Amino acid sequence: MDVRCINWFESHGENRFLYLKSRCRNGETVFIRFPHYFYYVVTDEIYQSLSPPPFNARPMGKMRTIDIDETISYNLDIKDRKCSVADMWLIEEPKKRSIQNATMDEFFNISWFYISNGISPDGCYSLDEQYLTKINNGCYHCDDPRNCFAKEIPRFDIPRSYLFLAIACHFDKKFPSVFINPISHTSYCYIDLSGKRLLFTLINEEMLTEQEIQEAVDRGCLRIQSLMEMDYERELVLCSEIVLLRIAKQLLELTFDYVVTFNGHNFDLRYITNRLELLTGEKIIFRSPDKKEAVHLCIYERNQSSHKGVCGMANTTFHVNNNNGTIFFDLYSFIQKSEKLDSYKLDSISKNAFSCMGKVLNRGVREMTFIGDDTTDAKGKADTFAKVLTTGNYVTVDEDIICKVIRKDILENGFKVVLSCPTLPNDIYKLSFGKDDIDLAQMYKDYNLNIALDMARYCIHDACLCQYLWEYYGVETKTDAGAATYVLPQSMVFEYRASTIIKGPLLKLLLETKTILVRSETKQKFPYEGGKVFAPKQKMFSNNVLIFDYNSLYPNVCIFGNLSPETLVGVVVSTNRLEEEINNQLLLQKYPPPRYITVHCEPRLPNLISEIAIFDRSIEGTIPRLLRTFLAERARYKKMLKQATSSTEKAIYDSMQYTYKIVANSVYGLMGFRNSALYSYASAKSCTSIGRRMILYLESVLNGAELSNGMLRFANTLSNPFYMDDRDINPIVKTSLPIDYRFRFRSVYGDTDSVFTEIDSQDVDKSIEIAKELERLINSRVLFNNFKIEFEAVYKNLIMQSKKKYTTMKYSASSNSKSVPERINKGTSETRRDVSKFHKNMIKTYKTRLSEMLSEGRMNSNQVCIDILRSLETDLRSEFDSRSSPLELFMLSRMHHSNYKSADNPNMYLVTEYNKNNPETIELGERYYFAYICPANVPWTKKLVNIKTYETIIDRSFKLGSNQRIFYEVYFKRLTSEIVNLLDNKVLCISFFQRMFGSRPTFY
Amino acid sequence: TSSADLTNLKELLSLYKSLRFSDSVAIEKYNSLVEWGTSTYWKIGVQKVTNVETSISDYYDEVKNKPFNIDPGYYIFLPVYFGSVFIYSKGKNMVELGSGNSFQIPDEIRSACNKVLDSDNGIDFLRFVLLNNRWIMEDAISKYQSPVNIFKLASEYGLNIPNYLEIEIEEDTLFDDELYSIMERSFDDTFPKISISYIKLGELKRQVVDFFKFSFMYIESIKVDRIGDNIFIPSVITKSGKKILVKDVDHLIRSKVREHTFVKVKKKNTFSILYDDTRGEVIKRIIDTIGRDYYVNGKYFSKVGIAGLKQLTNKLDINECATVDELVDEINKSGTVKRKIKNQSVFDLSRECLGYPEADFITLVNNMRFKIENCKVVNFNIENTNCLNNPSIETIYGNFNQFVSIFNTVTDVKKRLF
Amino acid sequence: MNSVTISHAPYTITYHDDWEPVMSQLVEFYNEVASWLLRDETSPIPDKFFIQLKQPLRNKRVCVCGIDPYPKDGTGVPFESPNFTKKSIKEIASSISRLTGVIDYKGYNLNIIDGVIPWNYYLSCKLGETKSHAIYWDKISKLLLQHITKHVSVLYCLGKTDFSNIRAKLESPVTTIVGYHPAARDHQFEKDRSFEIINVLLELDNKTPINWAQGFIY
DNA sequence: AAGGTAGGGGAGGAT
DNA sequence: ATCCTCCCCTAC
Ligand SMILES: Nc1ccn([C@@H]2O[C@H](COP(=O)(O)OP(=O)(O)OP(=O)(O)O)[C@@H](O)[C@@H]2O)c(=O)n1
Ligand SMILES: [Mg+2]
Repeated sequence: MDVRCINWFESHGENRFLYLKSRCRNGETVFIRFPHYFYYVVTDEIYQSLSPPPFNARPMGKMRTIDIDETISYNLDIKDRKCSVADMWLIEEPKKRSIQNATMDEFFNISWFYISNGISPDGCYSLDEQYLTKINNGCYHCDDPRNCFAKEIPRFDIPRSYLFLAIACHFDKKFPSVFINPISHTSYCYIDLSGKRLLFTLINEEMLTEQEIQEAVDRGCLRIQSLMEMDYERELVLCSEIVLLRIAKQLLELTFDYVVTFNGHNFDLRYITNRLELLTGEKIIFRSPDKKEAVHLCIYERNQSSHKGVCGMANTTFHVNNNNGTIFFDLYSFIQKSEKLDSYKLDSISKNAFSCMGKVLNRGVREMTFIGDDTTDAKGKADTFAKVLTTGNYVTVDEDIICKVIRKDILENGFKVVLSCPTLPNDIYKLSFGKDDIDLAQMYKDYNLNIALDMARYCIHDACLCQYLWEYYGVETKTDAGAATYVLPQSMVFEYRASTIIKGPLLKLLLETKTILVRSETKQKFPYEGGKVFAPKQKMFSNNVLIFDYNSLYPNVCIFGNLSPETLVGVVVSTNRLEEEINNQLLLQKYPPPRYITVHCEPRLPNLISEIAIFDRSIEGTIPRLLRTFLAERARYKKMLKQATSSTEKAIYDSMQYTYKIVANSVYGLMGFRNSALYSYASAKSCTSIGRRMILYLESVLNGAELSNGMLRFANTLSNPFYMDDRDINPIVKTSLPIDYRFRFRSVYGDTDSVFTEIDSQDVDKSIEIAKELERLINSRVLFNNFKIEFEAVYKNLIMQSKKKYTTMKYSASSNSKSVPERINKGTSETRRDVSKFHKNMIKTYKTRLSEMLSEGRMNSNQVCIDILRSLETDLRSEFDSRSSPLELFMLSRMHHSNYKSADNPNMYLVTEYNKNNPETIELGERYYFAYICPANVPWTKKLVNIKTYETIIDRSFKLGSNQRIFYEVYFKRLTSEIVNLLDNKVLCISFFQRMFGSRPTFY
Repeated sequence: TSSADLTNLKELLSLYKSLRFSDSVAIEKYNSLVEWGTSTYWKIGVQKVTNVETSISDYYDEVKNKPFNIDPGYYIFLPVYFGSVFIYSKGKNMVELGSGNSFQIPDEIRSACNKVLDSDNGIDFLRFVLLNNRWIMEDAISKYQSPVNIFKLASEYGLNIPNYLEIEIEEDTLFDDELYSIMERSFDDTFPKISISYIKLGELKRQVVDFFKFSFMYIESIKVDRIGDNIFIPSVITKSGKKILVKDVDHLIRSKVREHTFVKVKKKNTFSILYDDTRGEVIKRIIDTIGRDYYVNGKYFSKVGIAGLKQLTNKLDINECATVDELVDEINKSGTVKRKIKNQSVFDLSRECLGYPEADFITLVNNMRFKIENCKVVNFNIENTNCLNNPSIETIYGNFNQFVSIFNTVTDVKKRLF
Repeated sequence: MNSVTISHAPYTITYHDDWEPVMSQLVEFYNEVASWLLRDETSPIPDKFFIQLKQPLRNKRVCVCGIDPYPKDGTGVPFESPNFTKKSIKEIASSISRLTGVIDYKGYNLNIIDGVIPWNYYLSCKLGETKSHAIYWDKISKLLLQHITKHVSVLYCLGKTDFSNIRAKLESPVTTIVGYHPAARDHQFEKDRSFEIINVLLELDNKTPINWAQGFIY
């Protein structure tokens, strides 16, 4: 019986069962019920010494148990690490038991189910029908999965059904309340297994007069009296509010594969559930496949706290309590956890997601025609835009002008759209689907048929936009890949973080290598150091800077050093420089480099002067294999990215390989996390120490290197930086570049992984040829092992402000002088989400002007600082008196949470008082907008005493009164410091602050 | 809501109260308990204080100098001695008052201290006085035991205790110089008696009365002389021939007195002590007076030795021998010497058995290069001579060859001793 | 004793001065839901909803919080049973009797113990049901519990499955204990020692301990 | 159920 | 002045 697995879920009744939802080639849905067991791992001595007999058990083989606790010694009398080998058993218990000596108790029971039965969560098995027992229509019970899922066949595709929904509720002057405010519209996008899409909107007829309803029907609307007259193939249906909700529950109770909403767990489904209960005695009832449970829809809350002590909560999500084998997926929490925005709102997400560049095809008097095709933008951008233009009502031009669509014509390859736009002095414009331009609160005061039909168009768009975002972010591909990578149900892929998702492959490794990890002592954490960060040699370079970055440093450091809790031989410490030397001489003979690596760390205790960790590299440990698994997966998705040609395939595969980078890096992080099963203080700090040494090695050999007439001379001797090695060390290496090349290399910065290597040329084509040559020689002759670097880009017009703040123009390694460089901002106010939109515009203007004057080169006297400072004051004073810039340019966004000491923090106070009075509630993980607002009847203030007293939170209906203005003093002070810190004059800058602000400036 | 959680709270409650005298090994445990208390209940009524000093003054009163009159009551009198004051708490180390630190005391003394505190748990901490490298137990601070039973037990276990007096007083008893003299002569103790303390039956609070005079003296020289095994004490000598008693080196170092100056002295009936109203000078001048080959061993003075095989055998409590190879057989005859020979490295043993200080000796070794062949020191030198300016460091540096000779010898015996 | 006017039954609330600075929101909140809530039969009757508001908060140290009042025979007073014939109070009295030795009694009422304020998180439920009005009291229950929390030092909740996220509902940290409700299987209420834990925590917070035996009436 | 350190810039306070 | 602490957010 060929089936493809769709989902796994657990019941929660008196008995616990695990259900599989899978679909046959022909579309038939089959549910299989499995018994749910508790899993325990015990030794043979324990297995035979249990008074209550076990229900079932199977041998696990002969596993080695290693005590991976860490101790320090002051001499070399190190004893063997306590280890034993014994027969192990895996015990299955229908009911929870407590066994005095049961190990591997940090693993989930669902993980044991998958692994000890050979089941892949997303496999496509050909099930053996002699074990399945029919218990209901299309539902089987399986008492033996080991002999049922034995055979897997190649993957095949299946149909899936979807429901996308949105609602609109009456709004007076407050957030809609289920006790007062009726629902006006409900829209669905109904997709069945056949692929047929039905788009329809329901209109509440009880808000229209008899004449308005009569015209609605005569103008082509259906008017249904009850649920049994509903027709899903009609675009518009009018009915009473009770019918609206009875249709809503008839659809929600269906066994869809996905029911997809945007922030509908807190509002959409919550309103429908509560409003129905108030009006009629009806419930939304879910049933299990075998009809042994029935539960009512009731949205519940799951909180996320921080990992510290007195800390509070820092996020919250809402979940559906269904038991019918349906995934109620909510885009709101998904995007917030996997996206970077100033705010996570449906309009802001679309504004960034669905955009393209279009050309003006034909100008008019009250219309402007745009054309978009593969000839105006990157391949696939015109197609993505054209798809959303089908339902879209407004198109935004250059992120500023919101135009209403007058005509639309979708072309075979692109689109033509006619917008209501004033004449603009250009030909090429950015189009995106962003914020609309309507006031619903007023439309509910003059409510009529034409408004009711106007709203219907917006509601169906919001229901379809969920589908376009669903495909845009490739949710289905990410879900299946995650379920296979971490062996867990598809429904749980996006709920868990590192501490849990690492345990899937970890359990496989422990069982394949036959290892048990145990502890007997108390864990104590100490601080340890981090990566090596260089200070910038200059600020503005005006030269090409080559970036040579280690492919994957820390994961490869842990593999090279075989850094794992069970591989450490020991830590030797000394209190004085007499015994330190004795220990060093003995270590060089007891632990020969060919088998051991010696890592010279910084002491953890202040009374120690030396701390040396010895790792045995002969037998590969558990962490190196865990890292190899995640590194291999990332390489596979990077390879597929190279073959992605559309605009959505590239984004999806780039996201996939990024995720695996973070997971492999989390494997490192969990080693320094005190509450991790993998915690190892010595191993985590040894990884960092080796990392620092590799950065210093690469920087040294490159800094001072000279490319000459047919050969490259490295600055230092190319020796192994850790131990004595048999590789060549001659710093002279033959090159394949023309003998006419005569260059010198320097090093201007570097942080943990990459080295910024400066060359004395400005051409961006010779820089690529030379950099590629360095890449070959460095990987083959400078580096000595599994470490490799990649050439990523040529930075041009690099300007650095501080160690971790710089901007540049990026010419990628795979480009040339005929390509357009990217604009890169790292760490600066241009990318920070807690600055402004006003600051960003001016800092870009003046920073560019400064770069151009210094690049051109004049240095008449002190003109550079004088012209910039005088111009800055003009603009700052002009805005203060003109006050023409809208408030939306001076708003900041900040995340709410309760992670404060002394709970009376101004941030908790501001939000708490907001929540108590404003109908809009800010949740514990929500980002809110705020601004600094002051009375309009006060002068320019030079001496600022209290800032926290001007903060206010901006809601959806926040309009300044005649007695309010923007607190320009705080916005201007921050901008001025950022601009003036760029200058290199010690007299004009200081006098500038004294005149404009009267404050003491800070410089870096 | 479990009994385990109740226990952890009671442990925090007991240790929160038992502060200011149990600071040897307690702060790390206290920090753990309060971090647990807040983690499992979200709030705890403690401030996580980590800078707790040592101070037991809440158990005592101010010093009474005036001739006051307390006529009724049952009193126990103790001849409080002159010296540095230490306390010893339950399962803790010896700690000095005023500045919390750790001290090494003889193992026989610490064992007896544990025996009386294990015999009965009604004692919060013991009180000790130190003078001339002699430990005496004075007055145990308790809730359930009168100042009688600790003296009976301490004597049996082997601790020094004063003779105490008990009397029920009904007749007029005015405190004055006359009564002070009568009382102090009635205890039959030999150690210098600085004051007399009394406790009233039924009250735990201590009171102390001190009758003393002042004397104006002129110091001519300060000498250093031996009391024990390479342990010396200062003796301040005035132009009249009289001596001013000093308990330790710290007193003269902090008082900033110099030879050929006038000082105030606290005069008692049988002795007098220097009254308290720039560090290198006072240390070097006292040493110069008695000889260059002396250093300051923390609390005491110690002379430079002439260390060799004979001294090593005397400190390891084994028979004298002439060849270093004889040590292996003279150490395995008993089972009691091994305790200090096998349990510590060569560096530590050679420091303690030759008379080197702790803080200053590490400072010297951490500024010194060594040439070591086959785990034997053959050469050394100094990287930064600015560490040698301290008189204590120069004295041990100039004789460092003695450390090297023994250091190699101790390595040799371990090679075959194991 | 002041009062406010309510648009629906009981048409008035009488309260102690200590509750005055939350009455403004309580009136607005109740007047939003009373027209829906009062359509059915409730436990207790509407005139008993706001009966614990006639209670000073300045002499309270520990709060004993339930989830809702008895499905039947409610008096408005949490945990109160005029005949001591309800499972919840039986186990509450039994557990403390084991600790104190007081076994000869006719009843046990938490409202007479010094420093104890018993409280029902939800002020009412549907007659014969439990947790049935969670939607009606959501706004009010949050406000009232926070007001008590600002006064007491130790919040004692009954039910680990119901108060697991109580930390999310309070802005003022309180020394929270969550135990078992005195109604579940396996007699898990009487296996806790929360009565002594509370007094130990109070001593750590420099507060007078509670003599829990004061609740016994004979 | 809960990954790690390095570092800049800003607000408020205790001197 | 003048440094210290806390925090928000970013680079790895
Ligand atoms: N969350 C993160 C991030 C980084 N890092 C650390 O920063 C090092 C360099 O960061 P990186 O160069 O951006 O990441 P990478 O491993 O080199 O991957 P690459 O892009 O293929 O070169 C990483 O090796 C460490 O993983 C850490 O700890 N956690
Ligand atoms: Mg890298």
